[PDB]
Amino acid sequence: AQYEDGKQYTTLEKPVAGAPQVLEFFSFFCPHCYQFEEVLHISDNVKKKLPEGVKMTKYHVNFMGGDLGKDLTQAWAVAMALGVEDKVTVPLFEGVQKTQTIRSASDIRDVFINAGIKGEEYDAAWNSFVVKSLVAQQEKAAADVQLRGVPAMFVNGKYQLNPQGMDTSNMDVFVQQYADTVKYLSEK
Repeated sequence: AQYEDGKQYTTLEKPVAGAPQVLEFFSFFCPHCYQFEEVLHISDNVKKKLPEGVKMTKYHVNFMGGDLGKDLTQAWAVAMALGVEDKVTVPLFEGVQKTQTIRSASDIRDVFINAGIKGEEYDAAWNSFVVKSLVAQQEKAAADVQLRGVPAMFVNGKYQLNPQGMDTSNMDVFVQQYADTVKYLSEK
């Protein structure tokens, strides 16, 4: 076929029920994740080829960057709770990987302040049990698919994108292959 199991995607031999339709995992410490966000705009190009109404989920992971890795998972929970993902994603990526000015939870917090989230509102979210359950959800979703590397995308809890099996000579061609594959899996 044109799309083959083990080629553009792999199948989970242990499918995950009740899973989000399009589930993406990343880490702010993850170098391909930086590219996926800043250079390729994967998430956005996938959305543009999915129907309207199809919900897309993106979660942070703990297994990179030790203590600061976990802080970032909690900060992403804050971002999701406040709906400010599109305001902090880029400065968090650049703070960790480009300027390397993010070295503590206080430095993460600074990114949110600079993006215009008020201190009171950030600290309250950070310490809230809504955010605690949002952290729980991120951990549970990664554990369900026994996640050991990022970036990762899962469709309907049963297919996993395999970007290693796409051409990378052209960046634009790579992104559309990736997006078209998601659409195909979506329709499967």
